[PDB]
Amino acid sequence: LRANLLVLLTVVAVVAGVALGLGVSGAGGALALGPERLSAFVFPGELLLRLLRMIILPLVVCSLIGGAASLDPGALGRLGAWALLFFLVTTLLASALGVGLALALQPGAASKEVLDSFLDLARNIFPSNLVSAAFRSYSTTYEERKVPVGQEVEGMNILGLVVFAIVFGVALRKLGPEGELLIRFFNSFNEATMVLVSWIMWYAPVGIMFLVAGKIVEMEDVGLLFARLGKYILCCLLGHAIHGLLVLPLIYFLFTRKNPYRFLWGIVTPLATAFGTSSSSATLPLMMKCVEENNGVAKHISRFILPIGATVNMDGAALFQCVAAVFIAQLSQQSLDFVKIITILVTATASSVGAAGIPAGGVLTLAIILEAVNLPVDHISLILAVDWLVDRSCTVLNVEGDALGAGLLQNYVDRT
Amino acid sequence: LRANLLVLLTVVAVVAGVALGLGVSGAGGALALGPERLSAFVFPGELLLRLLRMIILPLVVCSLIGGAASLDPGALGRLGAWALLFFLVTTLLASALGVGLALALQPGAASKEVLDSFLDLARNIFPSNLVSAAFRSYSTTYEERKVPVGQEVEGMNILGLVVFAIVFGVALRKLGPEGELLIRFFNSFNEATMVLVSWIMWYAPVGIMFLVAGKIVEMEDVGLLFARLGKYILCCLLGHAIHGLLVLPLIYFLFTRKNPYRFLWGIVTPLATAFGTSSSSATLPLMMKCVEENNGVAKHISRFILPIGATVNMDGAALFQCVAAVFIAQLSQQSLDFVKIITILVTATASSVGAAGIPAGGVLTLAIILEAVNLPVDHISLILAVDWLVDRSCTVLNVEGDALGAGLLQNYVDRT
Amino acid sequence: LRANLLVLLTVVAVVAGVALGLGVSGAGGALALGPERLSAFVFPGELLLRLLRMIILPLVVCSLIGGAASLDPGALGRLGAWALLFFLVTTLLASALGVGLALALQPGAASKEVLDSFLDLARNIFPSNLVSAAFRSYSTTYEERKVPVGQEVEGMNILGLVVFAIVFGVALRKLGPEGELLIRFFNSFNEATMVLVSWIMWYAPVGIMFLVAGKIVEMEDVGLLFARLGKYILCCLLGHAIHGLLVLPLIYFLFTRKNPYRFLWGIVTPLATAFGTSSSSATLPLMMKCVEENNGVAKHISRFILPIGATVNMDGAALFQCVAAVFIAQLSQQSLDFVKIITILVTATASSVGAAGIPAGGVLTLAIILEAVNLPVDHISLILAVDWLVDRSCTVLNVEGDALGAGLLQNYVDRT
Amino acid sequence: QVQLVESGGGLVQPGGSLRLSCAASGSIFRLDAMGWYRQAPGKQRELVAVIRSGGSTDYGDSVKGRFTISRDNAKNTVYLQMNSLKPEDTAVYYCNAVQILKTIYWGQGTQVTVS
Amino acid sequence: QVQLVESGGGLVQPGGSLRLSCAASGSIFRLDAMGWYRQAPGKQRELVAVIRSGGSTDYGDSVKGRFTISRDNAKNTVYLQMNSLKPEDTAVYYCNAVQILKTIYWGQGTQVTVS
Amino acid sequence: QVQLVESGGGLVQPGGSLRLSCAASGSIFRLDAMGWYRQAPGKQRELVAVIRSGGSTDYGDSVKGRFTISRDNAKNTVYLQMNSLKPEDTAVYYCNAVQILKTIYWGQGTQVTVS
Ligand SMILES: CC(C)CCC[C@@H](C)[C@H]1CC[C@H]2[C@@H]3CC=C4C[C@@H](OC(=O)CCC(=O)O)CC[C@]4(C)[C@H]3CC[C@]12C
Ligand SMILES: CC(C)CCC[C@@H](C)[C@H]1CC[C@H]2[C@@H]3CC=C4C[C@@H](OC(=O)CCC(=O)O)CC[C@]4(C)[C@H]3CC[C@]12C
Ligand SMILES: CC(C)CCC[C@@H](C)[C@H]1CC[C@H]2[C@@H]3CC=C4C[C@@H](OC(=O)CCC(=O)O)CC[C@]4(C)[C@H]3CC[C@]12C
Ligand code: NA
Ligand code: NA
Ligand code: NA
Ligand code: NA
Ligand code: NA
Ligand code: NA
Ligand code: NA
Ligand code: NA
Ligand code: NA
Repeated sequence: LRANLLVLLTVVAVVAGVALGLGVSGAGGALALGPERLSAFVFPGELLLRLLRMIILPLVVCSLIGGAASLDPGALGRLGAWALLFFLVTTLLASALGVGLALALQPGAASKEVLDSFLDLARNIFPSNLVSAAFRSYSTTYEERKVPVGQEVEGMNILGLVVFAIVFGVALRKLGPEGELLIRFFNSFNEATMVLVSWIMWYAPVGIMFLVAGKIVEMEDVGLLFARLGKYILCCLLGHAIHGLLVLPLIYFLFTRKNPYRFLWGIVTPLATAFGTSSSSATLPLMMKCVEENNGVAKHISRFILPIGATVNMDGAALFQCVAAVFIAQLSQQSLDFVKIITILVTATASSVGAAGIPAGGVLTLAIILEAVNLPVDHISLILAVDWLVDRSCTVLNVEGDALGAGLLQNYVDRT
Repeated sequence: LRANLLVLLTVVAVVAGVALGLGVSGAGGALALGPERLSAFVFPGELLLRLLRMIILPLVVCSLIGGAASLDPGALGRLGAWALLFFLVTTLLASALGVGLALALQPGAASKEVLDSFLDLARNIFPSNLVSAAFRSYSTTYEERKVPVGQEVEGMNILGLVVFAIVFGVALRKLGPEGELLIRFFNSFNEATMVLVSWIMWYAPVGIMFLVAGKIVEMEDVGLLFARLGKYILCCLLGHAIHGLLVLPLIYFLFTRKNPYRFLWGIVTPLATAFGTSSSSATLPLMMKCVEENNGVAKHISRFILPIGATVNMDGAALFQCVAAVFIAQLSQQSLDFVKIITILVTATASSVGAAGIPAGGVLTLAIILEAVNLPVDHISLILAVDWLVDRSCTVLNVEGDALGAGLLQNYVDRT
Repeated sequence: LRANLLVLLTVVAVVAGVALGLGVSGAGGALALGPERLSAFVFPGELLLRLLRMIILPLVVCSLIGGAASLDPGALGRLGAWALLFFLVTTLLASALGVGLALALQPGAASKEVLDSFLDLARNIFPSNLVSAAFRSYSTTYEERKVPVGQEVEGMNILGLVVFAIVFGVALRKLGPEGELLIRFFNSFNEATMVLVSWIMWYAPVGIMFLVAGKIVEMEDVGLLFARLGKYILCCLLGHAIHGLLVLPLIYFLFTRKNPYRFLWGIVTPLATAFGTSSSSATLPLMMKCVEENNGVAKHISRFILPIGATVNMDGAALFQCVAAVFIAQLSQQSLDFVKIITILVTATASSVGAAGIPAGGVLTLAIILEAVNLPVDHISLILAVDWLVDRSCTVLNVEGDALGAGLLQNYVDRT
Repeated sequence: QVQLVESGGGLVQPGGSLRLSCAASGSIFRLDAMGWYRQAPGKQRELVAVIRSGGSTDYGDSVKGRFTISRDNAKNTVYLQMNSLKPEDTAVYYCNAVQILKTIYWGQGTQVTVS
Repeated sequence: QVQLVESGGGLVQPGGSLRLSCAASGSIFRLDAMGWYRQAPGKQRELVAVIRSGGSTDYGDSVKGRFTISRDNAKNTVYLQMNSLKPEDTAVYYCNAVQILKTIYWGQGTQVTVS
Repeated sequence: QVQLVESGGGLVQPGGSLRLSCAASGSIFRLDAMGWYRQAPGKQRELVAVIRSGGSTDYGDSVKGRFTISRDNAKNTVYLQMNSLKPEDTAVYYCNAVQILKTIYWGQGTQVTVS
């Protein structure tokens, strides 16, 4: 129990918050408390949200600069270059599938013109001021002389920061040995930020408990939440079932003309380990062993690709994060236009690359995604109440894609 | 003369500013000049204040990161850890005594609810955006629908920057040899900032003279200023006497059960040197010699603790700074609530550690404190008129505690 | 052709933009398009403007810190110090001549009080917050009780950032070996920014074509624009002729008391090469050879001064940039007061030092100047229409001043 | 964090042999590739050799056949064995160690002169 | 600024001896302590030895009795004398120089292998 | 980027001789000057020697006639030949390479002790 203690504490905090909210609503309520006591009652959760929002800027910028600078063509070769594109394409497909399923099934269900929305998206992709982008983004309103007038409004331009960090990292990659000092600087800043993040995660259970208690106090019919939350789970699992049994096998067959289910039968046992442990790092050795022995993939392919995919290629996490973003948007009565969906997909692909191969590795990336589209982050406490279940299917889908990519590259090598 | 040229020029500047303001007011005045000449008349002082406010941010952030990263447990051992706790506790007690004396005795005397004030304090302690914190702070107002609504208003969040710099420095300390690049980066940025600070101090006499002239012109009863200044000096000296003759001796007796005044009689000559020179660095050699020979403190304690305390333990400076903050608040008719008092104590406890063992070493830290609580900084030129006195009483209190700490540790060594 | 591919592409883009604008104006104009279609039509140029404004900040700050830190007294000696003073003075004189001629001839022609304007300039030279200066600057308006009230308004404080970068670089120069890490950090950040700048320049023709098309669509009389463009060329060429045939020979004669036109006859072939190639770097070898052989300048002077002046001393670029700034101000019906003229001169003197010895090296520095004085940058597409001519006349003036500088210093060596 | 230590450079005669060594010390989560690039005076940097986890290797076109990259799996060190050296091989050689999509470490560079 | 120069280290047989040296050059206002930490593969860094102004010293529990830290007060250099070395002493050793509440300097680290 | 490698220095008897070398490796657009500064314990930085493009040289007043700076134009290296060394010549010596109004490179410093 010492391992995964934080996951247990998050679930216990959710239960305690539910009990606290029900007790406060029963013996009194929000009306009896009044705004004075209500605002102070939810304050620890607000402090948690402020800390999460604070660490977003350095984390995103430094990690993306390092990730872009490290894409050395020689270190990848043709095999790694093709593997990285396969990873990107399948993550994009998983994100699109999650968004589409959550829009079609509506788990959470109970303005600006189109051209102006696209133009605002383009202006935010290329911000005109790096310092302003850390706390503002461009938005267009209309004045009736309806002519559009735009200006910078409050809210961190996460998408612009992501684009700048990637482009700056590509510049550092071009400089190579000349950019070594900046590469070390941003890497060490990222490590210090990660220390801060680990400190924040220890405070997280208290903030989560009070966030849950506040939401339960505000809610009228709590029993309705569990009707939507359960539906949310379905949208996740179904997605994992479609990506893992239809989409990825179809890609493997289309590039290989071989049975993908024989490959999956060769990797069943690492998949069982991935479900049981909810960790990609724990199932990587078994995965390499089974892919080499049962599926006949050369060691120079498996021992290179699978360790990278274990960290980098996370289709399950991306599908879960997109489903969660759409589910929270539906819970909050917010409307998702094409600009917000595009932002969700892009930030989800980057965050799925950045998500960790550990239990509940995708939650902080989900917080980043929600912040990127101005969605309520306090709803995250709802999705981590069932993360012990969704995350294991996520891990299965995360390791299966690595295995199938290795098999595809092995087939290409065998044909050449 | 050349040794204390800057202090002498500061006093000459305040005298010349008084003369210039009296000449301008008596022959004509503000009305004769009008706003078109009053605005340009006081401009050099505004420029000085502008330079100080600009230099505040890098200085605070870099110095606090470096100070926190350097708290290596092995470099301190048990003795240095206990000495540092003693230093912090006594500096807090000095700050609290100064605030309390300046509140009871009011030398300067001629909205938001309590819960919202505390919540705003907690929000500013943990800012949501590091970049925004460099120029903005969270404040709560009320809309009558009294629903509290908060947002970011102008004014640098100094407290949040202090807290972030300390936490980041602790993270760098935890990284150790891995945080070496960042430690060097922030140390060298601090050195460059200190070069700029020295240049600004060289400009300071002109700005101080024009600030004094403007304040004299704007005021009618100049003798009242001298009365309030005398009361402020009395508050500072009384606080120093109480801390040095009652509080610190009581702590020494409580931890040692020996006579603290015999120990103080063992260090009379270094105390006289501290008063005469107004410098803790010039007092340190004779202080170590007297503490070893007259008071029987082992060299491995004195030669370690006293040099550290000569720089980091400044109770007199902290008491003076808190008294000055309350005095300026009373001169400006501002109200000091508990949030402002907490901010004063915290910033003073950090700035006393950050103050220098030189004459007039705590003036820039006082400017930082006033900026932290949104108090007028142009009033500093008034207290600078008497620093040559008050600072000399600070040094005696700055070097006394270091001695009583050493004798407080030696006793433990004698008992173990 | 491949060597000057970018210049050819910019001119081709200007021609294509003229064609697009004329075709759209003939086929209904902006009225047929409507505001939405017009905005979508002009958007690609706005993207280029946003990219330029985004790279402005790191480029200016890092380049100026590095340039200031490198002014080692021993690396320069008396000769280099006098040469740098001569370079600065002649660049200031060229900028003043350009501003004066553009004000007198009015090529582009078809509220705040003076004291408050100067005070705002002084407040922006010394910003009170470094982070705020990245996107805001101080401005004074008046309220009728008219008392001036000031605050920070939108618009990056380029002058304040320039001054801070210079003073920080000078502090690093004083630190010497101790500022090595910061010097390397800012140098490498400048290199990465320059990579981004080259990528933006590769995108630039597409944005320029649409900027030109959007300008042509709005205007009714296109023939008047060509007459204004012709007057701008005449102003630039007249400034170059006056500076290179009257001012510089007068300075040389005053310090030397011999014929400056004999010295210029000694360098006719390098001047012809500078005109033909439009490049100072391609002129430097022949310039050194001709100066040493024909004009009798010692190699220890030529081989030191001329390479430095080939990069840092650009009188023609400064004169052209000031003429262009005043021309664009007159085209936009903006008023240039003394504060804006001072800002133009200072930014131009810095930027001609920062300009490159390549064809069209001064365009980006011109964009920086226009942003510094809040002038429309999109008018640069007009200047780019004729740069292939004007820039060549700039190069002759860029390499002449170096030569007459060296021949000046040699005279002193002959006298001593 | 990784620290790269380079050894084995200097001056050699045409047809001679050199053995460069790049040793990575410290902590890296996942080392994917380790290798050498080189930059001749006035030219862009070019790949010399890579060895990746799993054993795959790659070489620059000019140095194929003569240069051999090998790994000491015990202490996370790479060796570049350069045989039949030619004047065109005079350059600054940088070793690098990569964790793909995480970070890259570059060496300070060793001068190799063949004359 | 302070520059730390490390010397010593390398491969030693069990029961052998080593003498690490960490020299601080440059200007520091008040050097409070100087010492060595070590990090073994897969473990966190642990205190090896420290000597402070005034002469007090501290040692890690594992290395007490065998390791001895001493100071050449003339040049602000410290020496770590390591005797009766065991195979568990194989680690990267970092020297550090500390001015308390001002700044800390870490060395690059020297490998020590006992086998 | 330029990397400066220093060689020479150490302990020398009074009246002895030393030959410091600072070599610049890498790419600089225009090297304008190269030289040595020194800092003695407790004193400020002082110029020792500088050689500039075109051949001009300058020396510190205390070292004129004894120290000689020279350039190997082949490999962009400078040599400081110190003769008749005296105990006042004990300091940390930093080489630097300057492109005027672009950037400056400082060396790490080499200790020179004359006793
Ligand atoms: C919300 C969605 C629609 C945003 C999608 C935008 C990104 C997919 C684009 C925007 C800007 C693009 C970048 C613009 C410039 C470059 C530089 C380019 O580098 C080179 O051409 C040379 C590379 C080298 O030599 O290192 C590589 C692609 C890259 C990083 C691009 C990658 C893709 C980016 C990030
Ligand atoms: C009203 C007053 C109390 C306001 C001032 C608040 C500060 C005194 C608090 C706020 C946040 C605190 C920090 C929150 C987190 C940490 C991390 C914590 O680090 C560890 O637990 C591990 C240390 C390491 O391994 O290096 C050390 C205390 C510290 C710096 C705390 C120090 C005290 C801080 C700065
Ligand atoms: C817009 C027009 C009207 C005025 C432009 C203002 C600048 C030309 C001024 C404003 C502040 C000045 C700086 C203020 C302080 C210093 C530090 C000063 O350094 C020293 O005194 C010591 C130098 C060293 O030891 O390295 C050198 C001049 C300098 C850079 C000044 C250079 C000129 C600056 C940039
Ligand atoms: Na994927
Ligand atoms: Na990931
Ligand atoms: Na995976
Ligand atoms: Na104290
Ligand atoms: Na003290
Ligand atoms: Na202090
Ligand atoms: Na000039
Ligand atoms: Na020139
Ligand atoms: Na230039």
